[PDB]
Formats: sequence, structure tokens, C-alpha cells
Amino acid sequence: SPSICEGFVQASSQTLVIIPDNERITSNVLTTFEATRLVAVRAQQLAINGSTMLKKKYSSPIDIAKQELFNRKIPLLVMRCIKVTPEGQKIVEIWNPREMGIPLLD
Amino acid sequence: MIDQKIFETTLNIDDPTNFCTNVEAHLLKELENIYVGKCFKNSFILNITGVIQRSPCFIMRTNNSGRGYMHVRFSAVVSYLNAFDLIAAVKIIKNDSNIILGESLLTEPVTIVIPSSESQNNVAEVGQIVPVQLANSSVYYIPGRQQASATGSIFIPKHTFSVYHVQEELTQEQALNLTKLVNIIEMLLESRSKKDFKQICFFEKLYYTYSISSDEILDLKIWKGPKGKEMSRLKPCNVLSFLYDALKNKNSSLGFWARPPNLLKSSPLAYQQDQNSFNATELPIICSAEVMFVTLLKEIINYLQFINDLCDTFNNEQLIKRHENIWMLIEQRKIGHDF
Amino acid sequence: IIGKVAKIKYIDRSVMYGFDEPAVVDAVMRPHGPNDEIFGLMRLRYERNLNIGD
Amino acid sequence: MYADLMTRTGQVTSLEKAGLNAREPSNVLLRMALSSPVQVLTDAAVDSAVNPIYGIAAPTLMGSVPRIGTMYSDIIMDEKYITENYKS
Amino acid sequence: EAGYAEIAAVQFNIAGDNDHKRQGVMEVTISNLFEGTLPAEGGIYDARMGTTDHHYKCITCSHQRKQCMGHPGILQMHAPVLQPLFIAEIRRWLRVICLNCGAPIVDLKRYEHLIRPKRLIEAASSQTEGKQCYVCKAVHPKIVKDSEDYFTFWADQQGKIDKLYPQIIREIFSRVTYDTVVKLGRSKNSHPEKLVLKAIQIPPISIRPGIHDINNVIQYLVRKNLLIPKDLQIVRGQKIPLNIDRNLQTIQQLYYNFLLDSVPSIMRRLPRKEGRIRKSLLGSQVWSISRSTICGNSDLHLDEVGYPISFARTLQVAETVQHYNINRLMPYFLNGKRQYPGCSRVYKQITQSVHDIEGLKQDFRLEVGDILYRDVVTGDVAFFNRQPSLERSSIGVHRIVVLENPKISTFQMNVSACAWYNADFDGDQMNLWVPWSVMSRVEAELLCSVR
Amino acid sequence: RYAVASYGPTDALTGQPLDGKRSHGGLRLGEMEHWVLTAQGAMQTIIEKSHDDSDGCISYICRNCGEPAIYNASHPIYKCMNCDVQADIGMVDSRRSSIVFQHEMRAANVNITSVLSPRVFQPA
Amino acid sequence: GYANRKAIFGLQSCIVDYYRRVSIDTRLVQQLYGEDGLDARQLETVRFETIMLSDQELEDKFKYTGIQSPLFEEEFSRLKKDRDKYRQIFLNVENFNFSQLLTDVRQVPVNVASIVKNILLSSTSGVLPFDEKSILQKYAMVKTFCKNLPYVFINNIQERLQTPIPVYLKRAASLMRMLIRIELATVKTLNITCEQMSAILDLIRLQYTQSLINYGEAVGILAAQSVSEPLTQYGIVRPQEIFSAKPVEAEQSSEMLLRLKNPEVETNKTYAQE
Ligand SMILES: [Mg+2]
Ligand SMILES: [Zn+2]
Ligand SMILES: [Zn+2]
Repeated sequence: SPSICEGFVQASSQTLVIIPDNERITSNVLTTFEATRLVAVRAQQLAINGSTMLKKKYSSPIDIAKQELFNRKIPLLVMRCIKVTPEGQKIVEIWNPREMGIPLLD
Repeated sequence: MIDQKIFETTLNIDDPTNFCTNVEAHLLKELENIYVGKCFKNSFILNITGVIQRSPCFIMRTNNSGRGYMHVRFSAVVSYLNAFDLIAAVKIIKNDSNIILGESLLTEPVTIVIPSSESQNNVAEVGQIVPVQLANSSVYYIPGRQQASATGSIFIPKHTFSVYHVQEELTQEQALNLTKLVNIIEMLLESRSKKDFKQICFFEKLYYTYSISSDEILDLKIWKGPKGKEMSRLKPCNVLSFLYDALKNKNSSLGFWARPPNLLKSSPLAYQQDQNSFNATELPIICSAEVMFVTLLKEIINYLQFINDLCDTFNNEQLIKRHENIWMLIEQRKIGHDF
Repeated sequence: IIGKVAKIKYIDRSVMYGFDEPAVVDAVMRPHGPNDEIFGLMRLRYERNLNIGD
Repeated sequence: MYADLMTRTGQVTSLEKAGLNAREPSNVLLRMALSSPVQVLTDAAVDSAVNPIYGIAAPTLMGSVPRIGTMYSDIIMDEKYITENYKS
Repeated sequence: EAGYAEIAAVQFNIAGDNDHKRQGVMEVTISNLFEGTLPAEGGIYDARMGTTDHHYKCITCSHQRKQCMGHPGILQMHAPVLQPLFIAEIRRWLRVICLNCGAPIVDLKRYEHLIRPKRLIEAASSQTEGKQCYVCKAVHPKIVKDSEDYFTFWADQQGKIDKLYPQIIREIFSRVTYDTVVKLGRSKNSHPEKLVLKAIQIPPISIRPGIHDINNVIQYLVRKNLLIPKDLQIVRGQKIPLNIDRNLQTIQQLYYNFLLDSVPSIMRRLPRKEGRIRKSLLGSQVWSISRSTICGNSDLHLDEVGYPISFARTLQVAETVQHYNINRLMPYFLNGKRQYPGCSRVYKQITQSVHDIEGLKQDFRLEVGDILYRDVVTGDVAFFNRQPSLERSSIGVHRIVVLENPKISTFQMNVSACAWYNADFDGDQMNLWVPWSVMSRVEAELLCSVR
Repeated sequence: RYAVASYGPTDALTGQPLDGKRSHGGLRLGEMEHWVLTAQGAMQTIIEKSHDDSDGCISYICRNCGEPAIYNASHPIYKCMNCDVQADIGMVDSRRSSIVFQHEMRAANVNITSVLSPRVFQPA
Repeated sequence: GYANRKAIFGLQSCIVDYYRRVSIDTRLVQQLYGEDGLDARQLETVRFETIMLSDQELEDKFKYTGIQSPLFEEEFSRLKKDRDKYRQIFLNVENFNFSQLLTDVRQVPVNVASIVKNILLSSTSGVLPFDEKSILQKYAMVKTFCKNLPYVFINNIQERLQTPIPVYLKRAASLMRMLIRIELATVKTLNITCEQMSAILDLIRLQYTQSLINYGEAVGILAAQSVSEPLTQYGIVRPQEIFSAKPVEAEQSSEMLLRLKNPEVETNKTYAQE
């Protein structure tokens, strides 16, 4: 008799629960996927802005981003989502790539 | 009326590195640029009070733009009009055969389209300022617009009044809630007191249901009521005093209440009876005291706002004479003392 | 290469040369079709040496 | 990978349309992409199926990208590092 | 003003009349297609439902063809129709409820122990004809499906044969309470009363451009709808003239073939390898790609591919102008399209417009934030693909070496790289596309290199 | 031999390039090529080819009903045909052949409801 | 090609978690990918040289008699225990297979034999003089390295705090603990110095980290590709029996392999024919 939209309830908003630093279970080494995504995001955002702390001068966003990662200057964080509780929580681990092991990206 | 609201939204960030240099300031600026002065979720936003809750700046994931986004929960000052509300100023711009078009001045931006009837297209003309009476759930806040679309009718004070039956006491915490409305009446009173005597007197005599032989209606300091031949054997009861006493639990709120057209709509006075003796054309409504109190304070606030707004609109006598047609149009709907 | 205008003032139903390498017009004829209607008949020719990838 | 997928339910399921229905019944979009969309779609509408978006085929049929590979982990901006090192 | 979002779930449901009436943006009334250049308002080409022409905007959203996705319209039917997809659901709903009062005739507390999506099916499976109702005391007739078509039902009452018109079926189903629906297996949104339609949906024009043959079927269906009387009412056992019986069948047969004709149909677009799902959704047609024959070159490294110069001036790489790359991008801009390596287009961020490099102003300059589309040079990365793509080395990333001899048209590689693609040099062809985006270029080099 | 660039003739229905060299369109990255790119984890390349170079579009959805909405920045429209005062519209990245697929599911009287991802908030 | 598409659709939802498990959206398919959590591009084939020895050959080769201390009796007992556990497990595997013979050759993330010798050649020292304190320190570092090995599956934060390890992650380090105790026995590490052995251990842990499977990898697609390729050189009725899960009555080449009741009557062919 009614429309489907009437009985539809939008998903309730969630809370971000951050696992404390001494309870983190995942690895302190970046995966090749995570390092690749970090460099790609940083390179596009340098194609937008251009401001960096990397002292040496390069003519490409990709070179700047790669050297920022290797020299531990990249201004990004990695969020690893562990679980979504059905009381409306999002339990995550935040990892700092400036303090992590970096894979071999020849 | 003006109150608070809590909104949730997602903001696209086109330059995350710059945005994250000062998150709070940039966030407030962008919220103000998007939402100030517009309709959103059945309301109209006036100011951004503050940001209650926010998320980190996530990088967009489904495209290669490198752009950010943020979830924001912010508190805003909004102005939601009630059904059958009463506005004091409007300039009719468009006066055609189909519709009558105007805009409000002294409150928030609202556009009122009066259905053009055969008795109204001949009276209201462009340039005039009239009081308007709103209707039920007609104030639709279309999101993304700068005004509230609403239909209204020319305000002529009514000759009828409603009686509600109260059978339950007013408890202390409902009074604690109603303290805000009491305080709003108080600040309206202290604002009205600064205004000129002659303006408020002329407007009160105009918008009183009946007519009096001058200088017998108003006691701004004491609020003693109309000194008309002692029409009722019971003195009008001040609502504010009754609430202040029922704070300490000294009087009972049970029985029949009413506000007759002779009773001054602005003043906090009202009538209470243990029996139904009111000459009301409509059946009394059986209910609890909380709704009686909320409705009566809303009515008092609306009428104080209307009288303040009438005085604030017409700061000169020249404009009053320029709009006097509306004045005698109201005057001919007054009821004389032939009773 | 073949111009064609169709009365509706006009819409241009012409023909382009959509190929990567240039050709040379070898023969142009205007014979009569099965319905005795005039239709254009173009022959293009190419100079082909043996080249890398053949 | 084959053995553990075919036995994860405590029974032996196939690598055909029947086994896909036994292991992932609520994934209407994945099962439509395999064998017979109209029959799968008709059953989904009658049961009022709720289909969460995960894996490969369900995000693709919805016009999106799978949350996989370089897209598995979220990236957020380091506010405490930018505000201390960068300038407006 | 619209924030970024992602879809987390999809819910499937049966659409009723109210859904169609609420979603629709217009109501189709007339059968006229075109009044002039513009479509005939009120017809099945009305521009309130989108635009498939590049001259007028959509009335609803005020977008051009590319940004308008289309909006549906409503046709109010003169006589109700059955839903073509859920005929079996209709059939199996008639055998479990009373034709006169709507209470169920089966034992509700006999199937509650099974899982919900099977108990209604099992209940209908059990024989019920000849049973008698318990609240109104009516005998449940035999329900017999015709063999001559796909939608009609006959009610056989001990030799009394009735044809169940959709008005009758809707009236029957409207008497069923929500308790029966909930406890008989289905959910609240699967009420049987939505299985009879009095207002159908007209799909947006974006799904039927080419003003296709699905447009003919709609136009017939609209025309023959007007022949039915505006207030024809049918009762159980009521005699109707044979023209109306022929008319009503024609409309229902048209609506059935509009959706399930030999599964032009809406639903025949979905299934096969050339269908919507496997061709349009699971695969793609892409721009900025090249194809050629492969040949050997022993002076190339294993992670290099030789690229013809003509292909390198056709495919481009997009470079955003900043302070750190302005001097390096200036030589490309000056060469234009007349010397190699050059460029083809510039996107100006102050105007949001793309200009060709030859047909370009003389007072033009490269500003920070403009995007230059330059040629492919030595050292660019490229995806190299050979089909069929059976393993994950079937696509690899090579460093481009541009072959500047204008007489060469082949993709060249080292012979020791052929093991990645299972290829040789007797006439094989491989695909090659060059990433132009910064994000796609980073992950080509760090993730997908052939090492 | 064949090579094409970022523009050319397009299909009228799906929005994708036409088929191959004969029609001056694009070349096909089929089902088997998407399996290979997903096995590699190259997801930013799938965006560039199947969205930026094929038929990517932007879809507008209402939070409250899950139904497609109408959004237009220039000549501003912000509307939902189902709620119309509670319209909370979010922009999702889609592609045109997927939206055509969902209209075809609705034409056969199947209602599609899109549940958007919930908003997330850092505590206090 | 037809069998490839049905394998791909049945397996494509399997993806590596943040625990290195394999799940379909939440539902576990494997507790650890490949039961060892490794990438197949990062394996080397290595020989375990204790499996085939007898207890007198093992007594001679791997038991150290240089220093008379109980710690060198404990070291040799583990070499025996690892040998017997290996024998027991892979002898059993032979029993539920038709013809799957035991081997002493395994695929491992790290080749420890090659790491040690490449350091013996590139050292500035020769045959070190005897120092029992040096040999006692080298024993303790190898013992502590094996005890902390499963933390390669968690991180260095939990290794510092010495939190408990799940049992399924203790099992995952079994082959590498076994190989490290063989190739780093005292009889083999006599000329390696203490600051050299620290270099060896820091290299083994680095290479072990580099061979683990990445979070978010589509390992079900990788499996479908890798198994449909050998089917080309074979799509006959038997594969379709396995992958369709057909019942017993529909089998066309069903077999069995029965053993005789006694290992003293197996040797007579005439008895078996009876
Ligand atoms: Mg060949
Ligand atoms: Zn449109
Ligand atoms: Zn909505």
C-alpha cells in the first residue's frame, strides 16, 4: 500500500573508535599497496598545490612524492578498518607511514 | 520564532593540504558560504553557532582527483515559522489577477503569496504594508531557496476564543522548561518598554477587538487590564505570576481556562475558572496543563512580537496616514459596546 | 572526397577519407544502378612496398 | 584455495550456480552476473533481498570500484603534521 | 553542495502503483510523438523525461545529453494489468487465501517452522481445491493456468469456469491482512496487492534513445489503452462484449511482451554474453589506446617496448603546470603540433575550456594550474597487453622507447619478454595504452612493472 | 594498425565509445582484462580506463529514501521526487551503463534502493 | 574457457584481511592464507638434511661435544623432536594418498644455508679461536630468535611487550623454526662471530617480512588463474566431477586402494592375488 521509501530508514551515523597505539595488531611495515597509494595520493595533491618540505628540487610530482616517502616527510596517515560493530562503531588502527617500514619499490 | 538546530553534512575539500593548515577556521568559512541564508531540512539557516563533531579528512576513493571530504555535525541558529503565524510587515510587489505577491521586511526572508480573490485585488496595491495571518503547514522550506514559500491572509482580529479543560497539575520540571518562554516574554516586554507610548497605544487601540473611550487600556508597569465597567466578577490572572507561584507549588492549575477577545492578547493576563461558564461557541477540549501553558506562552509571544513589529515598522505618522486604509479596514471589523 | 547535399536549407551528407595513410584517386565513374539511379563509384589506390611487420 | 572454499559451510558445495547460492545467497548482484539475471532478479524482489557491496562483481555492477588492492586501506590527512610544518 | 558518498548496500523490492506515481515526473496522455522540432508535450517523447537530442535541455534537471540520466513518467491504465515478472507469485498466492474473505485456508501454524522464503512455496504446493473456508464457509475452487498464454487464470468451481480479470484478482488480494503476509513467509513490502498494476511506469528516454523499436511497443500500448472505457468495471462472473475481451487481452499481451518477449524486450537486454551485464558493465570500450603487430628487437631491454613515433603523437600525457615543472614543459608547448616532441591541447583552469595548440591565441600563456597534453617520450611507462589474458603477467608495464624512423609501424620488444605474454613473432598483435593520469602513472611504475 | 585518443564517436545508449577501427571508436578492455588488473591490485588504473576513458558519470542519491535525486549547481535545483523537503543528496561516482542498467530493472517493476555509507564522526 | 569463468566467479570474493585470513566479506574461508601466510612469488626450495638420517648419523653430525653443559643436550633434543614430528606428519600424508611419497625438500620463505655461507666467504676472519662465552651467547640468540619468530605475523609493538601469541600463528612458524635450528646449529656456526650472527638473524627476519601476503589481495582470482592454466594441457569428465561436486553414483572412474592387514604378509604376491 505505501511506497518503499516510507519504511526505509537511512543507516545511522557511526563513531570512530581508535585502537590505542600499544594494542595495535597489524604490521608496522607498509604493504606494497599502501605505499603505492600513499605515493599516488601525494603526487596528485602536489599536482594541485606544489608545497613540500623536500629540500632537494625535482621537476615531477612523482619524484617528489617518492622521495618524501623514502625520507619520512609524507603528510598522510593510514587508516586500517578492523570492524564495524552493529551498535554503530568503526574500530580502526591509525598508522604513521613516517614511522613504519617501507617495502622494496625498485 | 528563533531557536537552535543540529545538522549533519559532508563537505568536499578541493585542496586538502591547504585546508588542513587550519581546520576549524576553514570549516566554519565553508559552512557559512554554503548554508547561511538558505533553506535546508525544513528550516532556514541564519548563523553557524559552531561545529559539534567532525571526522578526519578522508581522501576520495572512487576517482583519481586526490580531493578530500569531511563529515560535519554543526549547530545552527534557525528560524522556523509556525502554522497560522502573524507577520506585521510586507511590501506587495506583484498584484495581478491570479496571485498577490509580497515579501517580509522585519523578520527573516519570507515570501508570501496571497491567493488573489475578488475582494482582495481591489484593496491591496503595490507599495503597501499590511499585517498577514498564515495558515496550516503552508510554509514549505524548499531546500536550496532563499525564502519560505507560504500563503497568508490579511489579518483582522478575531471575535472568537477557545476554552480548553485542564485536569492535570503543572509539575516543577515542565515549569523549568517553560522558564525559557517566560524569559522570552520578559525580554520582549523590556524591549517594548523602550518604545514610544503613542505608537504602542495607537496600534493597541487599532488591533483591540473592541473600542474604548481612550486612555483606559494600558498599565505597562502593573498590567491591571481594561477598566471597562468591571465586565467580569473575577480578576484576570497573570500567567507569569501563576507560573512563578507554581514553581514553588502554591496554586493549582486545574479547571477551565480561556482568553476572551476582550482580554488583552499582548498582556500576560488570562482567565481561570473551576467551572465552565465561558460564552465560547466551541466545545471545550479536554487536555493536560502542559499544552495549555505552551500554547498560551506561544500566543503571548506572538502577540508581543506583532505589537513590537508594528511599532518598529511605523516610526512616523506620515507612513501611518499612508497606510490608514488598512487601519479603518480593521476598524470596521471592531465590535461596539452594544451588549 | 565525394560531395553530397540533400534538400531538406541543406544538410551536408558528404564523405570523408578516414584512413591513416594517404591514397590516390585512380578512377571515378558515374554508372547507373539497378533502379537506374546515379551513384558515385570511387577507386583509391595505394603504393605498397614490403615493410617491417609484413 | 579451492578446497577451503568448497568446504567452508561444513558441506561440500560446487563451483556452479548452486554452490554460489549456498555460500553467498544475499549477493544478488554477483549471482546475476554469472548465469541468469532475470530469474535471480525475480527471486530477489520477492524476498526483498538486501545486498551488501563487497568483493568484485557487486561494486562493478553498481558503477564503482572494488575495495581491493591499492584501495583496501583508507588514507587520511596528517593534520598535526601539516599544521606544524606547512603554511597557509 | 552534494557531498561525496559511497553505496554500501542495495535493496530489491516489488514496485507498486504508489511507487510509480511518486517517482514519476509527468503523465503520458496523448499519442502524438512530435509537434515540431520539439517533442509533443504529454507524449512518450516529452522532454520532462530527459533529452536524447543535442539542441534542447531536459526540462526536469536542465542538463544537456551527457549530464542528464533520465526521469520516468506515468501512464494511468484504464484497466488493471498483472505484473509480468511475478505471474508465478500471483498464481501461488491464489491457492493459499480465500477468494471471498481473504483469510487463509491453509494452516498457518503448520509452515511456520521452516525458513521464511520457502514456507509460502510449500504451502501453495499442497493441494487445496475443494477445501472450504473457515470464517466465511466458502469452497476454494480449482485455479487453472491457461496453456494459450502466460498470464491468464481460470477459476474452476466444480465445473463452473471463470476467467479471473485483474480487477477481480486485485479485489481478491486487497482483502488480505498484513498478519497473513508476514507469518506466511513474505515481508511487509511483498504484499500481494502490489502484484496488480493500474499505473505503469514509462522508462526515461535515455534508456530508449534513437527516436529503438521499444518505442513502437510503447506507442501501440498507449493507443490501445485509450480504446478501453474510462470507467469499465468488472465483477466476478460478468459477461463482456468480445471486442473488449479482445482489447483487454491485447493490452496485457503488449505489456507482457514489452518486458519478457523471448527472454524487443526490456529484459532481453540483460542475459547473454552480448547483454548489458557482460558486455557493457563487466567490460569496456576505452579511449587512448593503440594496437599493432609485434616484432623482435634485441637492442631493447626486457622491460622496454619500442613505440612508433606516429602513435606517440596520437596518445598524450597530461601534465599540470606548476612552478617546479614550468621550464621543462616549455619546450613541448613551443613545438606545438609541428615538431616532436610537442603537444596538442591546453586546459585553462581560469576558463574551464580546452584549446587546440594550433588554433590558439597569440597572447596565450601557460598559467599555474593549466593542464598541458604533451606527446609520449622515451621513459614513459605503458601497459602492454596480449589476449587472451589468462595469467596476471598478461598485462605488464614497460618503459617506452620511441622509434623515430617514420617507416616502422610495429610494437617492438625483446625476445626474452615473450614468456610473460605467451607470444611470438608470426603475426601476433598486442594492445598498448599509456597512462596519462598521475595516479595511474604512479601505480603503473610501482605496482605493475614487469619485474 | 590502430591508435585513438581521448575523444570520438560514442554509443547513444551506454555512453561508451563505438566498436573499433571500422567505426573510428575505441578498443575493448574485456571481462578477462579486468580480472588481470584486479589480481594485480591496480585499482587506480581501472578508474582511468573504465571511468575516465569509457563512460564514467556522476550520480545523485538521496540519503533518506535511497532513490536517485535531481541536482544542478548552475541553475540551482536540489530536489527529491520522494521526500522533497528532507532531501539529503550525496554524489556517488558511477558510469552511464550502470545507471541504464538500474532504469531497466525499474522498468520491469523492480525497485532499487541504494543505501549510502553512513557518516563517521570522531568522538566528542 | 568455460570452466575458467565459473572458477573465477566462485572464488573472486576471497580477499586477504588485516589478520592475513581469507574471508568472504566477514565469513572466514582460511584462518591464514596458504596456512603459512606467504606470497607464492617469494618461496625458495630448500632441503632439510635431518629427515633421512639415523640416530647414529644424527648423533655424529649435529650433537656438539666441545663444551660439557646441559644447554647443548637440550639443543640436540629439539633436533630429534623436530625430525620425528616431520616424519610423523608426512608419513601420515602418504597414508591417505595414492602415490604421494615423502620428501625432505620444502618451499620456504628464507634459505638460511645460503645466508650463512655468503657471510663465511665475505668475512675478514678465518678459523676463530675457541671461546666458550662466545658459543654460549650465540646459542642464546638463536634460541631467543626462534621463540620470538611468530611475531613476524603481528608487529614489533607486540613483540616488545611479549603479549601472548595465538596457537595458529605458532604453527605457522614451525617450518622456519625447524630450518633455523638445523642450519644454525653449533656444529655449523663455530666460526661465526657474535656481531656476525646478529647480522645473520636480522637478515632472516627482514626476508621473512618481505615474503608475507599483502592485505587486500585478491587471492581467489590468483588461484582461479593458476589452476585453470594446467587444465589446458589435460576439460575431461574428471575435472567436471570435482568442480561440480557430483554424487557417488555419477562417478565414472571411481577407485580404491586397500592395504593388507599385516606388514609381514604384504611381501607375498600370491597372498595378495588370493
Ligand atoms: Mg603467433
Ligand atoms: Zn534530466
Ligand atoms: Zn529522498
